[PDB]
Amino acid sequence: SFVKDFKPQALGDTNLFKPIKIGNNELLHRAVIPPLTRMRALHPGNIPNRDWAVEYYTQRAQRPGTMIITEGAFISPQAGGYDNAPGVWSEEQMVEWTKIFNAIHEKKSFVWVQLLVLGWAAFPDNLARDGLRYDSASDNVFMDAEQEAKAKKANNPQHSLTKDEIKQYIKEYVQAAKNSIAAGADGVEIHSANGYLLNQFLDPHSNTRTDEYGGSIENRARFTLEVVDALVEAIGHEKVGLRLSPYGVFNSMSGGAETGIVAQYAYVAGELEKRAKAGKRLAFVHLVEPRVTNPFLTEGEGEYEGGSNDFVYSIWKGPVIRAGNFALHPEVVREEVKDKRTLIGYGRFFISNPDLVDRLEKGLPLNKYDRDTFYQMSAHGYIDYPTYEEALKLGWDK
Ligand SMILES: Cc1cc2nc3c(=O)[nH]c(=O)nc-3n(C[C@H](O)[C@H](O)[C@H](O)COP(=O)(O)O)c2cc1C
Ligand SMILES: C=C(C)[C@@H]1CC=C(C)C(=O)C1
Ligand SMILES: [Cl-]
Ligand SMILES: [Mg+2]
Ligand SMILES: [Mg+2]
Ligand code: NA
Ligand code: NA
Repeated sequence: SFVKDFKPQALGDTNLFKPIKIGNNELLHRAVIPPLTRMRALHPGNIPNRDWAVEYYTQRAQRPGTMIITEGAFISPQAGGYDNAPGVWSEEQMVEWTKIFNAIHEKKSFVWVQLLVLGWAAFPDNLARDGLRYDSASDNVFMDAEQEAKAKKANNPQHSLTKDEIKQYIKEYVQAAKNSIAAGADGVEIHSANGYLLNQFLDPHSNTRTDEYGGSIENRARFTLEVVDALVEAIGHEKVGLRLSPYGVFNSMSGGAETGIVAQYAYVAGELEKRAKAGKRLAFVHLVEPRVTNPFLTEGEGEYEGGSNDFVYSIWKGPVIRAGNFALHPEVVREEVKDKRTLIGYGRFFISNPDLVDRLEKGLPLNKYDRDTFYQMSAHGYIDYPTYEEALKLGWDK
């Protein structure tokens, strides 16, 4: 069905439909597919889904010149811990990614691989089964009681990374980025948001370290910036973006309750701008809005009103992708895109609307999404959401 009560607005007369260059890519509009974990990768080996993933991405690439950021992809076994999320470390994985990238490119769209490292969000029992550590910044603060208990039961208690282990992750980020580019991706996005490992370092709740990787703003940002620098060196700043969620509370991050949170993220933005002014500007910064502090909650819930991401624009002078509850709020998008370096990520409604871009341009009804199949091992709720035309034929206008 279409979303009931939604009053669409045609956005074709806004900058959402003005072209913009991101990295090497000439986007034809500024509606971005943000990274969306869908859990269709197959076990063993975290293999992108051999049956459906090409079709899923092909569908969502259908509007020419669309920027697509992939679902988070694990950079190594140790970075993982969900059996049905894909990786980008193995030949068998890259065989499938190559097909996906080729398909997106045939539709004249673009694809950026999100590089994911889970830290304390991983399942410790999966990791123990595979002989892997359960990692985070610290060893004395835990995501939640259930995770702590799972880790203990698995004889895999949460481990605070050594500097050498941080370096090993950086090596893996580098190789994952290389793999991505070699397989044909247009770039990579470093996931430093939503309470995964890099965010666990950024945030003073989760990072209680007293070495150079914690205990101050500069130190908490060090790992994220080392990954940035390593990837810029390896594949070029024009092929690297960074995702941050300053106000996020998902995965037990602090959000606005931490009075130092804006300073922490301002520091990161500043360091990116410093690199940019010195000749190495990242392709983009991707921000999750305080509009959605937890993407597991229905649109409108978990909105933080005590903060704005606008501060980033005073600091970072490059492209900014913003995501969070924009599909149902064209009136907000209309205002935000008046800024000429702002792009809009649409997550949940890109799950349910493969032709979302057409619908945004033309002010069409949106397909209701089905949360229950966000993470399912099925084509259903993955590749069988209809285009607007197909929905009319199904009688959804009624
Ligand atoms: C099912 C689902 C999977 C997601 N997977 C990822 C992910 O892999 N990486 C990431 O950075 N964000 C992920 N997100 C967060 C989204 O990219 C996006 O920021 C969020 O859904 C808010 O935007 P929306 O209101 O347009 O959905 C996910 C969100 C959902 C609902
Ligand atoms: C629905 C979410 C909370 C997403 C699930 C997986 C990843 C990698 C996120 O960044 C958040
Ligand atoms: Cl799992
Ligand atoms: Mg210990
Ligand atoms: Mg159902
Ligand atoms: Na449906
Ligand atoms: Na099938």
